[PDB]
Amino acid sequence: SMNPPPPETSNPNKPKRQTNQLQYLLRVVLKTLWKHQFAWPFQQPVDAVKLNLPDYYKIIKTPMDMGTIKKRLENNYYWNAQECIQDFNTMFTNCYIYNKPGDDIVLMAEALEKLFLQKINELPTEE
Ligand SMILES: Cc1sc2c(c1C)[C@@H](c1ccc(Cl)cc1)N[C@@H](CC(=O)NC[C@]13C[C@H]4C[C@H](C[C@H](C4)C1)C3)c1nnc(C)n1-2
Repeated sequence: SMNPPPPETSNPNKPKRQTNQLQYLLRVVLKTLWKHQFAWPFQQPVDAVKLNLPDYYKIIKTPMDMGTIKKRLENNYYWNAQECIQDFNTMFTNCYIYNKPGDDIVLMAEALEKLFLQKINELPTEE
């Protein structure tokens, strides 16, 4: 069995900038979800080899995890907040697509997604 390479977190060809919205996404949103008791399955790519999930990367074609998001934010990989918000929504969506309702990992994603929603509701206006 083999894992795919992870999503890129560095690419000099990609336009990027610092925004106050991206600063919020690191200092408030990522920091809140990372420290949560349910963060740990989401803090690095799914290891489909060690978890014995040989179908995972047949069903999940756009993988994403908060380890990737954290490096993207710390490396200033994004152009705008919408790109980073899309990564969070991909991560949650992938968990719901692969798993079934009421599975423990779905309850964990739901608890993280509720905090995510509460924090991005107060995303600051761009300066
Ligand atoms: C490190 C990761 S990543 C990750 C899991 C783990 C352990 C993780 C997980 C699981 C439980 C907790 Cl508390 C927590 C997490 N889940 C995986 C998906 C997965 O293994 N599915 C297989 C089954 C796991 C269980 C339940 C069903 C019946 C049995 C036993 C097999 C399905 C997964 N998906 N998305 C992500 C992200 N994960």
